[PDB]
Amino acid sequence: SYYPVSDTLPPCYGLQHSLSESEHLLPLHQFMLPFEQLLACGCQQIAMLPRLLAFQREGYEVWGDQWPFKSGSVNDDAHQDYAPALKDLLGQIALDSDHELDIINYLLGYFGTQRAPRTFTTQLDDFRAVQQGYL
Amino acid sequence: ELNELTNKLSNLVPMTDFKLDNRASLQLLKYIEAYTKIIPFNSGDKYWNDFFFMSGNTPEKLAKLYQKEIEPNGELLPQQAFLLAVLRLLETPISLLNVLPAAHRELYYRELLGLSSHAAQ
Amino acid sequence: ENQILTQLYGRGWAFPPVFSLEKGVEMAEGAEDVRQSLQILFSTEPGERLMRENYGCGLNDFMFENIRNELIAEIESHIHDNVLRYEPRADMTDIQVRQSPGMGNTLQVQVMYRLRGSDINQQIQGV
Amino acid sequence: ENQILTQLYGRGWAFPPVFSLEKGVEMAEGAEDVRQSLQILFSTEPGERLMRENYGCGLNDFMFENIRNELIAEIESHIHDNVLRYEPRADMTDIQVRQSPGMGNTLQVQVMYRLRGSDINQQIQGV
Amino acid sequence: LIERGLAKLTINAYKDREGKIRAGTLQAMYNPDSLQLDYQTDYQQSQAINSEKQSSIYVQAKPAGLSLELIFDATMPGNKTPIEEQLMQLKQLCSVDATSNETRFLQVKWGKMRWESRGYFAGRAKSLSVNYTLFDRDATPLRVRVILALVADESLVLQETEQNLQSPAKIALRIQDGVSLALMAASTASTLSGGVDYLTLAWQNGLDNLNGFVPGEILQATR
Amino acid sequence: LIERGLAKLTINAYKDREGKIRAGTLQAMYNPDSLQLDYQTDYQQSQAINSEKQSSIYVQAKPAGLSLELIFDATMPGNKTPIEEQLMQLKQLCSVDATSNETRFLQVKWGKMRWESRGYFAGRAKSLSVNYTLFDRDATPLRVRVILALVADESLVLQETEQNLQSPAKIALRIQDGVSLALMAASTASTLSGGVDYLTLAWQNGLDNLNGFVPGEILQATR
Amino acid sequence: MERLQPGVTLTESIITMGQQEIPSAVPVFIGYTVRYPEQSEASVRIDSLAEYTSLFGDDHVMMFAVRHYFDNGGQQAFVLPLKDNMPSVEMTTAEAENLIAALRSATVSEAIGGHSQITLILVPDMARLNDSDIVSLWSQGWEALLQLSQVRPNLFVLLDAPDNVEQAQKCMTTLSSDYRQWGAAYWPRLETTYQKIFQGTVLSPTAAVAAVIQRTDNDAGVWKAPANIALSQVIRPVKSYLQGSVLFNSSGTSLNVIRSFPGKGIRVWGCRTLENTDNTQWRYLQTRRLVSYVTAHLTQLARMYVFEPNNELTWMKLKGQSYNWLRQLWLQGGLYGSQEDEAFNILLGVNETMTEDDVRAGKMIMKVELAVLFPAEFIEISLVFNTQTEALS
Repeated sequence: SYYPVSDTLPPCYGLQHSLSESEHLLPLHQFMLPFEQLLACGCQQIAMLPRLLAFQREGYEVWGDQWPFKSGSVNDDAHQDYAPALKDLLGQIALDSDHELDIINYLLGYFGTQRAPRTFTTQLDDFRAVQQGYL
Repeated sequence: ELNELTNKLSNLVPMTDFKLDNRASLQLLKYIEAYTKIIPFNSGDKYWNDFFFMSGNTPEKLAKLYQKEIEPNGELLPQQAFLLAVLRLLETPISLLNVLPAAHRELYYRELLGLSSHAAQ
Repeated sequence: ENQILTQLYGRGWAFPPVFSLEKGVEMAEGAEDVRQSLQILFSTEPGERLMRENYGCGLNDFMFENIRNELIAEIESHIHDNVLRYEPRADMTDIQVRQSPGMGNTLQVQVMYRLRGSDINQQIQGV
Repeated sequence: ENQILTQLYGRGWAFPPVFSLEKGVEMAEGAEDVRQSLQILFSTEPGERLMRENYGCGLNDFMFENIRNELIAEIESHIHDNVLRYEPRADMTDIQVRQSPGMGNTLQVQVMYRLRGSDINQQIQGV
Repeated sequence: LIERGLAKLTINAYKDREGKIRAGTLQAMYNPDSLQLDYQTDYQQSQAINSEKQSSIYVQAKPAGLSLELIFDATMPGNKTPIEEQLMQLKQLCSVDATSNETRFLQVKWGKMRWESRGYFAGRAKSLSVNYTLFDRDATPLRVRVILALVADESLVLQETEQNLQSPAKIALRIQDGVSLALMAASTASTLSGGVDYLTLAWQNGLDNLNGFVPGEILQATR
Repeated sequence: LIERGLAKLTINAYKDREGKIRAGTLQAMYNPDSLQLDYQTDYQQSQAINSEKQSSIYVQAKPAGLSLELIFDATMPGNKTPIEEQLMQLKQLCSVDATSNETRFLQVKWGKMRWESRGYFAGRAKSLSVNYTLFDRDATPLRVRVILALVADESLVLQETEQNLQSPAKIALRIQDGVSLALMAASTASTLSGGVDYLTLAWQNGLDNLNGFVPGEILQATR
Repeated sequence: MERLQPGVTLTESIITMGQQEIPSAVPVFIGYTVRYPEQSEASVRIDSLAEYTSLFGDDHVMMFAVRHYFDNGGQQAFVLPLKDNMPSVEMTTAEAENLIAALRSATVSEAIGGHSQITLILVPDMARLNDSDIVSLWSQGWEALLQLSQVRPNLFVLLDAPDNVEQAQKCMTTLSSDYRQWGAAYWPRLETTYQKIFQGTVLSPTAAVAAVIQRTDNDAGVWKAPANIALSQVIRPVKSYLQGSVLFNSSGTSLNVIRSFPGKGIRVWGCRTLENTDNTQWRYLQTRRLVSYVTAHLTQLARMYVFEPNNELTWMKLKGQSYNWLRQLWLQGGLYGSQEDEAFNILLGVNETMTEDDVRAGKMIMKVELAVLFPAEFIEISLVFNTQTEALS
């Protein structure tokens, strides 16, 4: 569970205030957004650790792409115009799925065997589940 | 990568070669560049990525200042030196996360599997 | 509006934190940092800063108490030793506390301050 | 009726020592040990514990003496420095000694106490 | 309230500090007019070459001293107890006990007078000043004006347990609505001699998170 | 001006010097008649074999001492709070705090009385002298005449910032019409603990010349 | 453990605390009880909860308001029970009218108006209809309550506001009673620390405010405003504070809010009556309670010489005894004056207040005017810079 950094700031900055009552609220509340997603990646990846290090792996999915704010929160209401666009670039984590093949090479190394070398006739989607069930 | 903690941390745990995060500081700033170019700087065609990387500063140069490939000049823009100060803080949750697969393996051999290590001959 | 007073008090972020496309965040320079450093202190109340627990003027713990000469003399004492702890760059020189002529419930405090080390007037209003 | 107050005061035998077929002897837990530790002290008189010779409230050595304001002020003094010696976990906060309205001979003492280190009310009655 | 009668001064001498052995009592004929309690504390001011901050450190808290005067009489027709009997009883309280090789411990008490939150004034006699006047021609004294001066020697098993209720070893705290762990661990420093750090407070309670407490939950802060 | 009502003496005890933890208050029944503040400074006179100049050096500035007396009463029909309750509250301020192992820090304040530019008198109790008179025959006291004696222990974070506004580290100066640099660098010695030399004043401002300043220009004199 | 032989036998029966008897602040709790066993009187006085539970049953919503009233520092209180049945878990609309029709009934109006010791009333059972009631049903209950405070001189009413923010703003605007100054509404429901710490029972706020009205009456008199004082057994207001920032209106009817300050506790924030400020003088709660404190203490002086000869002598004994009391209230910091002719004034003469027929009819006319104080609810800092006037030493 992730609790936002925009909550702990003093209330005169207006982050928990009513939305867009004053005009200085919105450029501040977009400034805290990049430093929120960097901390929200750190809270996901500890919760992914039973998934990241299980021996019965089944997923493409690595470090994380979840939105930091709960859907009822006022912090969600500020960036509600571009929350569909920010979540979709957060789905760049499927492009980082080569890293998941480097953990299976590490988890197979407990039992003395390396992972298979990557070939040219892979069909890399169907290649990987063979490498997953091998572990 | 944070030599003040990682001396104390590497001495306790074996700390093998594999890391859960190979995310380098140059690799991180390209990720934050594609993030900020979506967020609209208000009522303008230009976006927030023009703010965080303002005047002659590309994320390849900011990684050079962070890794000290360039000597740190006295004048840097404050919203950028705020950003480079954040990545100095985030070396601490990353370094404790890289030390865990070395501790997951040792937990598997000694606690569950019960294996011991050979003494001196 | 010179570069000399910046060398005594430094540059910091303006308290309305408005960000611009040129020059980045708007910087409060030397004579105007110390005025805005007083505007931050009066506007926060103690306990809602994150780790600095006792930072901010507690005028909240004596309000809804009746206007007399004993409440007014407790404001001028509280507003004096609080600027001494949390504002080293601004010395207070007078406090005037009086209730307004229009609305009788509200009372208006007026803090007169000089900056330390320097006797330089501001030319006109700005930043 | 939580596990937290057990960590401050410990578990001990209940003063009505009733033994059960499940769970063994009924254990007085944390907030209820300190109440029952006061019920043991008021109920024993000094000298009838075996080797701890001076343990117990001696209210027996001043009874059959007439109810006045000087006997009442000697009870509140005696009942105060006795809970200090033999009850380190309960701090006294008020003593009310008065004679009952129904029967004039009997007088009723009422000890109000808080537990040390903790300000946690009991939710309802029990154990 | 209940009755109307004089409470009179009694000085009970105990052989030990705790108050377990009794050495004898003495009830006053007439009560004292006034009771003067004198406290005192010693402060030494720190000298330093560099700074000029006025800051005086604490050295010692001197014990209390009660000073009362009494009168004894045998002139009047109402009273018949001789003053040789009462002055022998009074000097046997300001006396070196042969059992313990010290003086005896007195407990002055009368009525509903609390001597700053004790029903008695536990202490030993520091001075005593008999002033015989108005003898009979048989040389029996008929008026005596004693001036007692005591100094406070209180029991140690009483003072051991006042420190534990003032600064306990373990605290339980009730959270209330959005006080942070950084804010709540500062509130422990009121009664824990330097508060627990906000990490070591979270480790002792077994917190899953630094903000992973509900506002109803009870935290524990041991040192 | 606004209203007409008695301001009364309150003594707030704090556990720490800065004034953050609160230990309890005590409001006086009747105010003191008089308040006596006593200051003192020690000067040692320098002896020398050669010369006969009378010049006494400065050794130490002893802290201030406030001395007030109070009275408490329960005879009168207007007042009903007992004196055992108030004298227990007063002795708990002149008391060794079990949290910090020192005495507590008192802050006497009432009304618009500034105690030489502080709204309160921060200091600890050096003495205390209860004088019970006029007991009831229940031995409850009905009149008590306390004499307090305090000694000034002020906070250090307040006294750190009075030195900085009196003698700052950096000065800015406005020139006025034909004062020389040799004359202006003597005016810095009023508030810079030995003024900057007229060369090192010209080097810090980056002067092209010793007389190369216009009268409107602002100079800076750091040490 | 021999209980009949003489000795020291401990008992479970709880005897009463020594009451202080604050005369000018004592509440009634008019609500449904489960037992209703008292057969002698109409409204009875309770002192402790353990005395109340033996006397009015257990496990109801009105008990947890008494239990929270005795935790915040109240020491005496009256209970006037409603004679009807205790409602369901949720209040049906057929049953919620049966409560407000019992509040307009003369069965509960005669017990309040006949006792003449109570100085403020309150219903803790109005928050029971906060769920599944259906907006005007709340206003039909407030107009019943403010009318109930008109039976006799010194009565006030602390009353509950609905938790829904749209429902609160509508019931503030559509109230339309001509006795609005006798009420005060405290918005959020408190989540106390009583079971069912995990799910604390949601509670009316007015039971806690009646104890702190009694608590600020003990030390600082009636002239002090009861806001900005900490509440004991509460965890949180069940609604957020920022959601109710539209409840305060400086020009319209303003509703008192209960705020949560970090590090400083849960506090009452606001001392306002229900009022629409068209030059009104009874705007704050403390002004209405001070001016009704000097009616109910000048009637105790004027009652002492009813049936007196009504000559010029017995007016100067009334103009002298009431001038001497109002000056005694003025010298406690109560009446906003730098001199006594600025604080108050009384007039009684045969050519000033009364006519020659009003002496023949047998009546005295006393005209008491008195100034009051203001509570300092807004504070404005100005922050001006003043090296202009340093004036070259």
